[PDB]
Amino acid sequence: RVKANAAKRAEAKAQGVAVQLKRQPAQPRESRIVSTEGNVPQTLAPVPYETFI
Amino acid sequence: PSRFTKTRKHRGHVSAGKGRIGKHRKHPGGRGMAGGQHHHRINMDKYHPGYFGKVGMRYFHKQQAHFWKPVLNLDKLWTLIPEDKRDQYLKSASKETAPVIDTLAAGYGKILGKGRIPNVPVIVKARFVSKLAEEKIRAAGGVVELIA
Amino acid sequence: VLKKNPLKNKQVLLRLNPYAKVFAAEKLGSKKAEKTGTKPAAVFTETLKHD
Amino acid sequence: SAQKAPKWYPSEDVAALKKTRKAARPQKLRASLVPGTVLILLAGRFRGKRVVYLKHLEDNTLLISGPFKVNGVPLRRVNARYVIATSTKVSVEGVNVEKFNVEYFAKEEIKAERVEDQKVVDKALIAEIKKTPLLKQYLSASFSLKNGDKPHMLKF
Amino acid sequence: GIDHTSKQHKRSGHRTAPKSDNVYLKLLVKLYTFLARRTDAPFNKVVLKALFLSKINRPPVSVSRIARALKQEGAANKTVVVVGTVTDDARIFEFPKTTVAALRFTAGARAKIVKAGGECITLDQLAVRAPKGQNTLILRGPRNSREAVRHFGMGPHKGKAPRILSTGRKFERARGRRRSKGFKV
Amino acid sequence: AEQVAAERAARKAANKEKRAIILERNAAYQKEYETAERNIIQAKRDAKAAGSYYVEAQHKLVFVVRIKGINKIPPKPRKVLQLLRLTRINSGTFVKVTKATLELLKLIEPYVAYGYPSYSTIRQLVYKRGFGKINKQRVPLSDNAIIEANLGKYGILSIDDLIHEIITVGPHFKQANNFLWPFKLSNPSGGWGVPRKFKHFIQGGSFGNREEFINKLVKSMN
RNA sequence: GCCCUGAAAAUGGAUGGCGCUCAAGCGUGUUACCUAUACUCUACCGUCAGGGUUGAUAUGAUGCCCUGACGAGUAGGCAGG
RNA sequence: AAAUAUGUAAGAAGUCCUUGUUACUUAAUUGAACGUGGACAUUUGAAUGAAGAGCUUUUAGUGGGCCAUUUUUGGUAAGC
RNA sequence: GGAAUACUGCCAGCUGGGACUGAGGACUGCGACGUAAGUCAAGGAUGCUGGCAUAAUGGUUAUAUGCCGCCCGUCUUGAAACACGGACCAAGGAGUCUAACGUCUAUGCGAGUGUUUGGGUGUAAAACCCAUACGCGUAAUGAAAGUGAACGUAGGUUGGGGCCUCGCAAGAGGUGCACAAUCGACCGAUCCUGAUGUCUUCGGAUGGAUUUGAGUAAGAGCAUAGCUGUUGGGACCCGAAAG
RNA sequence: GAAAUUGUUGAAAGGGAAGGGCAUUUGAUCAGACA
Ligand SMILES: [Mg+2]
Ligand SMILES: [Mg+2]
Ligand SMILES: [Mg+2]
Ligand SMILES: [Mg+2]
Ligand SMILES: [Mg+2]
Ligand SMILES: [Mg+2]
Ligand SMILES: [Mg+2]
Ligand SMILES: [Mg+2]
Ligand SMILES: [Mg+2]
Ligand SMILES: [Mg+2]
Ligand SMILES: [Mg+2]
Ligand SMILES: [Mg+2]
Ligand SMILES: [Mg+2]
Ligand SMILES: [Mg+2]
Ligand SMILES: [Mg+2]
Ligand SMILES: [Mg+2]
Ligand SMILES: [Mg+2]
Ligand SMILES: [Mg+2]
Ligand SMILES: [Mg+2]
Ligand SMILES: [Mg+2]
Ligand SMILES: [Mg+2]
Ligand SMILES: [Mg+2]
Ligand SMILES: [Mg+2]
Ligand SMILES: [Mg+2]
Ligand SMILES: [Mg+2]
Ligand SMILES: [Mg+2]
Ligand SMILES: [Mg+2]
Ligand SMILES: [Mg+2]
Ligand SMILES: [Mg+2]
Ligand SMILES: [Mg+2]
Ligand SMILES: [Mg+2]
Ligand SMILES: [Mg+2]
Ligand SMILES: [Mg+2]
Ligand SMILES: [Mg+2]
Ligand SMILES: [Mg+2]
Ligand SMILES: [Mg+2]
Ligand SMILES: [Mg+2]
Ligand SMILES: [Mg+2]
Ligand SMILES: [Mg+2]
Ligand SMILES: [Mg+2]
Ligand SMILES: [Mg+2]
Ligand SMILES: [Mg+2]
Ligand SMILES: [Mg+2]
Ligand SMILES: [Mg+2]
Ligand SMILES: [Mg+2]
Ligand SMILES: [Mg+2]
Ligand SMILES: [Mg+2]
Ligand SMILES: [Mg+2]
Ligand SMILES: [Mg+2]
Ligand SMILES: [Mg+2]
Ligand SMILES: [Mg+2]
Ligand SMILES: [Mg+2]
Ligand SMILES: [Mg+2]
Ligand SMILES: [Mg+2]
Ligand SMILES: [Mg+2]
Ligand SMILES: [Mg+2]
Ligand SMILES: [Mg+2]
Ligand SMILES: [Mg+2]
Ligand SMILES: [Mg+2]
Ligand SMILES: [Mg+2]
Ligand SMILES: [Mg+2]
Ligand SMILES: [Mg+2]
Ligand SMILES: [Mg+2]
Ligand SMILES: [Mg+2]
Ligand SMILES: [Mg+2]
Ligand SMILES: [Mg+2]
Ligand SMILES: [Mg+2]
Ligand SMILES: [Mg+2]
Ligand SMILES: [Mg+2]
Ligand SMILES: [Mg+2]
Ligand SMILES: [Mg+2]
Repeated sequence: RVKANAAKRAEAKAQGVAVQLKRQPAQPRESRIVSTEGNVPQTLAPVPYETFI
Repeated sequence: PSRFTKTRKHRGHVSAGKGRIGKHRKHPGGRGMAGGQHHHRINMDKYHPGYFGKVGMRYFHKQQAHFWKPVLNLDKLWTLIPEDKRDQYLKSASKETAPVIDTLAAGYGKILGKGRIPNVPVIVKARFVSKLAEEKIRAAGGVVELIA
Repeated sequence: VLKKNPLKNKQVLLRLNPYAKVFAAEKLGSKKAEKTGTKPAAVFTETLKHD
Repeated sequence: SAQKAPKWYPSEDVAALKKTRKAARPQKLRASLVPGTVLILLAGRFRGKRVVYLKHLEDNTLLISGPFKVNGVPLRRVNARYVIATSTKVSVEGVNVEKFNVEYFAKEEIKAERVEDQKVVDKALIAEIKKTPLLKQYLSASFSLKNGDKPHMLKF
Repeated sequence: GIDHTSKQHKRSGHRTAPKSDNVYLKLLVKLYTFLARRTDAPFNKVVLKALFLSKINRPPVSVSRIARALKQEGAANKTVVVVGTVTDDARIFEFPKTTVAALRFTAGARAKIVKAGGECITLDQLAVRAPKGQNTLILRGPRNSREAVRHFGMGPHKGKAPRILSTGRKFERARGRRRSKGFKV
Repeated sequence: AEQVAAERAARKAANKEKRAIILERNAAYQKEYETAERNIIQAKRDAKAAGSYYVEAQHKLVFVVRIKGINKIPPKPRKVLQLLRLTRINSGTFVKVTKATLELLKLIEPYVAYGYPSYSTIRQLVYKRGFGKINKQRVPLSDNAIIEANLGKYGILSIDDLIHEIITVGPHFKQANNFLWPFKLSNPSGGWGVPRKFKHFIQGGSFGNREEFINKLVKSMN
């Protein structure tokens, strides 16, 4: 990570600063839209009691 | 004085600051150095290693005096000259007229060499010298005169 | 010496936050959202009323 | 010495008050209290007497009259909070009253002025009272809670 | 209640006045808190503290240890400050001019210092001369040269001087102290 | 010596500048807020329209309330409780949600109640029981200069700047949120709604993530 | 499932007692309500901490002043009295 | 082959470059270790918290314990 | 097709009733309303009116009434215990003094320190004075014979308050006591090496070593006193069977 | 000339102990502060 950080720091410096290179933890996920083209919700119910034995 | 004393403060508390379980009884350890080799050995090795047993030669009817021999280091030496007298000698450091110092008269038996005396002749009367002590002195241009 | 709540005490409301004057002036607390028509795909309602 | 004198004494200077901020703002009476309204008196010398509200005086009190010759109550002060304000109203629109103020009741038998003032106000009111029938009797009579009366439910 | 996370009502654990009862000291301290409070010079609050120091945490600065300090690079004209007694050292032969400011100069110390054309200054004169302690060199004496710390930390393999009265052989130098008598330390 | 009105001015007027700045800043967030809010509302509709499903971003900010007393708490939760500055009952703090605090929350569910807090309730938190940690000391907010004083380093020079940095979980949330002393609220006014507190919300008790239902509570206790 | 049978001990006696049967019982739901030395706000005492203030021409500088947080306790320690 | 629990790492005591020292070491100024000189600052390298951190001396009482949930041994069992 | 309503949520929308509190004591702040003068609910209660001026309020006390409250001391895991002591009251009634000590602190003097064995002196067991020694300290180390502390600015390195210099400030460099880490040098012990020389076995320079010491490396001590702690003492007080 | 303990006088309470805590009624007693 250090070798890597030194890089994208000089890669950024020689560019126009703007870095952000601390590790941040898992962020919550963003909004998003889920389609139905090809995908209508299948409805499930719970199932009666059985045995097989 | 009693008045500053912690017993004064314990008055009214049942057990005088000595426990209700463990009490203040007469002598639990045993008395004195009892059990140095048993229930008190942990405290004796650590804090007093080397305590038990023997090492060395016995010397019957030794008389300290026989071995009387205060040391003085060149470190001082120049002290034994009274101060006013001192600079009279520090300046005009030379052969032909250099201070005599009877270190025995000062009440020393050996002259050791803890380091550096000015570059100035002294005549040093002593009973004993360390090899270095004497060397250093000669480097100022003095000598050591053995006496008794 | 004695904490005054805004929320109650109108005076210190306005000590903090100057916007409170226009906020209240322009109602805002009761803003009338612009009315739109957009109605949901049959897929949406179908599967809503499915079992 | 019996006792050994403090090493420090308090100042006997009294400080001045912090400049308090407590404006005396005017008291708006409950809407139910309007000049010409009959009042039930909940307390006092004339407790339970039924009486006419006349003017709101500058010391917050209410000016009332009985009228005297109906029920014996003279022009008088009464505290707005010891007073059930009914729903029955007589017009007070011909009753000068503006004469009457706090100074008028400077404590300091009965001043011929008062005895006069009283008759002049009561004549106006009786003129009025006598319009609605049985009002005069109503005013003549004291009020009392009967068995069964539940103040938190009666309309007055 | 509160799940406390730290002992409640703990005293700072630092002195706040001297423990001593000496007016003069109480005065010096009076001066220096005033200086410490109204000068933002860091040199003053350092002193203010040391004035509370117990005699142990006040080992003497020797006049030779002073002459050494002035042999620092660019230090020979600084005025050393010592918040304790200063003592004389027969072992230096050449002592410099300077200006030593202290709580006490021993007879010899002040002697030697002055003989070299120096000046012994009380801490309050040091104040008037140098309110922000301009140009001062604060020296401390050797705290750990005390005879007592010799015995602190006593235990096996720590090599640290028995608490012992009479010494010489026959005095704790056998079993436990050599390889030929049970074991060694 | 001038100053009379002289440097009374150079202050007083300069004070007006700051209210100016604050006024426009607050008017701004208000826009920000509505149009953010409204943008979701129309996102959900626009999707239904299109035969699809708008799944909101998971929440970035939660608000935690210690629900359990002080005793018989096992070490690991008890340490974490401290780490989130919840060391007495009914006090409460904001927590920025990441995996690495999410796991914290996880560990202390049986002792706290928490959910997503509205703008309405972060505002009435800060306005009414908002205190700063200033050389410790726990100073009440109550004037904007108390804030600019310390949170100003970071932008943020008002009680509403505070709130904003908190609800939007800004780039300086660590500093902003820590500045606020753990809120110390009372017991829910009209009770907990449950007969037994120490169960999950789902099981009819009070602890756990009860989501947007945190607000209804936090109010009653504030 | 509830209820009954299965179901035997020694002074008279215990859903805590009275007593309760579309319960004052069993399961389950929904509200309201009662009340801890706990929580919230406030006063006062004390402890610890951070600030301020030797400037006379009046009285404690170990003082005076501002501010914050904290307070269970045997054995035991220390402090001020 | 889990769950719980457990070692280490997450930078200034950092990462590179330039080429001194030795008796060690290499076929070998090869290496090893310790350096000199030079290049890069707080998004200087995850989170949360921190009424601060470190360090020293000395001494009391105590060294019969018992209980709960879970794991668990002996015992038919036990308020063992 | 087009409304209503429920439900959930929001308002820095308005508004009624009731309760507890009124800390502070010139001014000083942040504000609010005014075109303005000014006003205000804005860094903590004021106004107006009445009653008593006394046992009215309040304290104390006895009793009654609601709720609540087992006997202390003790050993104990656990006592109100069907565990011990204690019928009652007064007066006695138990961590002391000493010798030598550890840590800490205050004070005197400081490479020194300690007048009080003694002498001198006296307003007489006081206070005042003092010669010589002595004690502890200023050298360690070896069983001992013995030997005995600078390669160097009394060393290098790393942190280090403070001070110095530059800078408006931030910072940057310079120096760095104490203290801490580390690598070294010095003295003794141990082992090795064994020059110049020599009463031919003395002598032991010199340079070394995973060895070792309560050491050196610009002294910190000595003395008085105190709390706590240690040991011997009848040793906190009372107690055997015994010898 | 204390206390335990006792006699008289006065006041009060007492359905198988008495004493105690918070609170107030009632009786007795009392300090202050008022101008
Ligand atoms: Mg003693
Ligand atoms: Mg005494
Ligand atoms: Mg005493
Ligand atoms: Mg005590
Ligand atoms: Mg005590
Ligand atoms: Mg006592
Ligand atoms: Mg105790
Ligand atoms: Mg003790
Ligand atoms: Mg006992
Ligand atoms: Mg022996
Ligand atoms: Mg020496
Ligand atoms: Mg006003
Ligand atoms: Mg009104
Ligand atoms: Mg009539
Ligand atoms: Mg020494
Ligand atoms: Mg539980
Ligand atoms: Mg947090
Ligand atoms: Mg409510
Ligand atoms: Mg309700
Ligand atoms: Mg309620
Ligand atoms: Mg229940
Ligand atoms: Mg509330
Ligand atoms: Mg049964
Ligand atoms: Mg029942
Ligand atoms: Mg039921
Ligand atoms: Mg109901
Ligand atoms: Mg309470
Ligand atoms: Mg306590
Ligand atoms: Mg405690
Ligand atoms: Mg782990
Ligand atoms: Mg923090
Ligand atoms: Mg801190
Ligand atoms: Mg201990
Ligand atoms: Mg022990
Ligand atoms: Mg035992
Ligand atoms: Mg448990
Ligand atoms: Mg007041
Ligand atoms: Mg007041
Ligand atoms: Mg009276
Ligand atoms: Mg009366
Ligand atoms: Mg009684
Ligand atoms: Mg009971
Ligand atoms: Mg016992
Ligand atoms: Mg037992
Ligand atoms: Mg008992
Ligand atoms: Mg029993
Ligand atoms: Mg017994
Ligand atoms: Mg008995
Ligand atoms: Mg007794
Ligand atoms: Mg007695
Ligand atoms: Mg005599
Ligand atoms: Mg004389
Ligand atoms: Mg003589
Ligand atoms: Mg000696
Ligand atoms: Mg020899
Ligand atoms: Mg020797
Ligand atoms: Mg090196
Ligand atoms: Mg530097
Ligand atoms: Mg350097
Ligand atoms: Mg050696
Ligand atoms: Mg050896
Ligand atoms: Mg020694
Ligand atoms: Mg020694
Ligand atoms: Mg003893
Ligand atoms: Mg006996
Ligand atoms: Mg006997
Ligand atoms: Mg006998
Ligand atoms: Mg025998
Ligand atoms: Mg007699
Ligand atoms: Mg009586
Ligand atoms: Mg009472």
